[PDB]
Amino acid sequence: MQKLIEDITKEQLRTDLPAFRPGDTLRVHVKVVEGNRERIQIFEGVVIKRRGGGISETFTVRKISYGVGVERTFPVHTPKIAKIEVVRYGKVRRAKLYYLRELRGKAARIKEIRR
RNA sequence: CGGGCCUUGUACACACCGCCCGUCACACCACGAGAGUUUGUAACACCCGAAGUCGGUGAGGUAACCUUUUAGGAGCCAGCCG
Ligand SMILES: [Mg+2]
Ligand SMILES: [Mg+2]
Ligand SMILES: [Mg+2]
Repeated sequence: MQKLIEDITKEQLRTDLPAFRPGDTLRVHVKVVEGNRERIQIFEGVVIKRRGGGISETFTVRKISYGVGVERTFPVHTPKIAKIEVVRYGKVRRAKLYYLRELRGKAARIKEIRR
């Protein structure tokens, strides 16, 4: 990729994010604005993908909520995320965990790493 | 044709101008059948699997106790797994 696009966008890259990879469990603290009030909704879930480069990098987290799978895809460097905290590092064998979309319950379990 | 007497059969006794059977028509009621539709009951097979007990683990943590004292150790426990 152009150094020029890299240079224009460098200022908007967040530095405060922890290293995570697909299979890690995050709590993503999302700024939310229902009404005029501002509050933090937490989205806890498995990272199922992380694609793209630089300011365009996104990640997707998946949770089962009330018996329904939910995925939220965020720009890595969105200012709408207050913070990300890694709950547990998973042991997976690939970059994209789309096979989890078809699994529920015990079949959908990811082993932890001592990282 | 009307009547009299004996006898006999009779489901007749308003007493044969008696009684009475089945369809058909009409109304109402209950019931059966009926392409189906719908509601519920008790099971069964498989999938999934909470809580909890129990059994594994426990590289993590750990007032009481043993050895010793800045300690290991025992036992305990979170978590994990069945
Ligand atoms: Mg990548
Ligand atoms: Mg005479
Ligand atoms: Mg009927």
